[PDB]
Amino acid sequence: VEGAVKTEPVDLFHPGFLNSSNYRIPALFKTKEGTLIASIDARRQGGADAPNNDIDTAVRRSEDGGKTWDEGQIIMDYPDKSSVIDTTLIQDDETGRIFLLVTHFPSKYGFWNAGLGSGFKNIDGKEYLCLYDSSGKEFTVRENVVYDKDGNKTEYTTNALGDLFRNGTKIDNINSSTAPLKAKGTSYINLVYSDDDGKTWSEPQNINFQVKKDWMKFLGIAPGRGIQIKNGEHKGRIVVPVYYTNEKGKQSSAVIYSDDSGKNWTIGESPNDNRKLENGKIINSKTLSDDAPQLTECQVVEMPNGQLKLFMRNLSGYLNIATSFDGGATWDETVEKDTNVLEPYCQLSVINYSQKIDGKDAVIFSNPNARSRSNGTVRIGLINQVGTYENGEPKYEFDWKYNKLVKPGYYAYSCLTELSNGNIGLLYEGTPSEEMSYIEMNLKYLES
Ligand SMILES: [Ca+2]
Repeated sequence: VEGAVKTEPVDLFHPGFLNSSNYRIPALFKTKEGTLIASIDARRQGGADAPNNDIDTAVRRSEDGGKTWDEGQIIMDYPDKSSVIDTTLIQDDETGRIFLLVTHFPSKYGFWNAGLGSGFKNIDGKEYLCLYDSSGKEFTVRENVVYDKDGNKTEYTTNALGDLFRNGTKIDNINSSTAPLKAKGTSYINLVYSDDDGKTWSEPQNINFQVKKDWMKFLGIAPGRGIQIKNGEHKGRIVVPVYYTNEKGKQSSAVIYSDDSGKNWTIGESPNDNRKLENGKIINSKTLSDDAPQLTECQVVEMPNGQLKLFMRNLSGYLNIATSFDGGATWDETVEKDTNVLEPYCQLSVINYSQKIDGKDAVIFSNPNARSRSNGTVRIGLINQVGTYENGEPKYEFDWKYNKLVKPGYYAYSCLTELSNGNIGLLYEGTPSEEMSYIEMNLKYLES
C-alpha cells in the first residue's frame, strides 16, 4: 500500500564475504545505542553442520539503522575442524555489556556423538577443564596450567583459545584432531562480550561448568536472541534459550539465565520436565525415551506481567508454547499447540514489540509457514489474557491477526529485531547456506 515499506533484500552475508564459502544461522539485535549487530556462522568448508565443517563466528555492525554495514570481523575461530556453531545475542541494559553465546565442539564432534557431561572436574571445590591423552589418562587445567591425575604440575599450559604449550612453546590446540592432550569430545557453551557497542569482543569463556548437567549429552545455544526481563520479580534477569539431549539422545528445550549481569549462569528446567502429554502421561527431560514429545530450538518472549513464553521447534507440525511463572526456572505442565502456526521442524524467531498494536501488547514472529522450509512469513501476534490458571496466574494466548508472506520459496532460520524507527528488521536464510538476506519492513506492510 501507500507508505508501506519492504526493502529489497540485501545479501548481508554471502559466499566470499570474509573469505567464507558458506554462511548459516542468523542472529540480529539492536543495541541500546541503536546499533544493529548481525552474527552468523561462517561455514568455511561447505554448509554442513559440525563435525563435517570448520565453522567460525562472524559479526557485522550497522550504525545507521541497517542501511549500511561494516566490513565484518571473525570473533571466534578454532583450528582443524573444531567449530563454533549457533549464535545468540543479548545486552544487559544496566551495564551496557553485549553478550554473544555460541555452541563449541572440538574437532570430530557434533550433536550425534557428543559425550556426556560438562567436560569439567571438581578438584577441592573448583571446576577445572579436563584433558585426555590418547590412552585416556585424565588431566586438569588449573589457571591454564595442566596437572596430572595425582595433582602434579606437568610441562603443559593452555590459553583461552585452547592453544597447548609445552614449556612455553605452542605445539597444538586442545580442540584439534592432533593434540596430545584434548578436551572431552562434547558440546561446550562459549560466551563472549563487548563493552564498546560491538566493536571489540572478549575471548571465549567456557561456561559449561555452570549450565551443563552430568546426564546431558548435547547442550547447545538455540540460535537467535535472548531477552532481559522487564517486569515482575525477575526484572533484570538475562535469559538465553538453549536445548539439550539426555543419555538416550532425546531433545528438550530450556533457558539459561543470569541475575548478576552475565557473570554467573544457571540452567532452568525444561518444559519437558513434569510435562503432561495429550495422552495424560507425565514425562521428564532426563528420562524421555520417545521422539514425539521432543522440544528443541526455541526463543522466549515476555508477557505484560513478566510471565515467560517459550516458543519451540518440535515434531507436532505446529508451534508449541510453554509458560513460566518463575522467570524461566520451571515451566507449567501444559505445552500449548497453536494450530494456527505451522512449524515444519525449523528454527523460528519471536520478539516483543515495544508499542501496542490495535490497543494490545504484541509480538512479532517469523518462520516458514508450511510443512517444509518455505513460504517465509512474518506475523503480528496480539496478546490476550484468556483466563487464569488454577494457581491464579494470568493465562495468555496469541491472536495471529496479521500474517504476511515475505519470502516465496526457500526459507529456513531467521531472526527479527525492532528498529529505532519502530520498523522491523529481519535476517533470514533465503538460500540453504549461501546468501543470507536482510530486509526492513513497516507495520503498514505487515498488516497489508
Ligand atoms: Ca576455524
